[PDB]
Amino acid sequence: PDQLYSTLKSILQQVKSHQSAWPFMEPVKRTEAPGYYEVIRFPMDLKTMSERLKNRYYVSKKLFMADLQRVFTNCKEYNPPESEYYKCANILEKFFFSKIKEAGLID
Ligand SMILES: CN1Cc2ccccc2C1=O
Repeated sequence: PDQLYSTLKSILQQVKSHQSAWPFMEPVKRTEAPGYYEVIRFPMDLKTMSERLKNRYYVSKKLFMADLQRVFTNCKEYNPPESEYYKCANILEKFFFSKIKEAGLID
């Protein structure tokens, strides 16, 4: 209940503090990304996730992991594989899986 909240908040904070998190900190701007919102149907970012967390949306580990996973998969679908964004996604995704395992969210 509140142990879930505290674990998620800690995980989410560590992810947001990571050096490769900078591309994901806020919603993608239509302005900077031609045809993003036609192709990416469930956009996600770490600011929206902070809100969802604060709003007590993450009642299960699955809902949290789906959202954060979506951040990475959206990025990898949209961007070229050797783009800096794609590289950041995979670095931070590694970090993400490391932290969820460390906390026994993958039980
Ligand atoms: C994760 N991001 C951030 C961003 C900014 C501009 C264009 C694409 C992206 C993207 O996939």
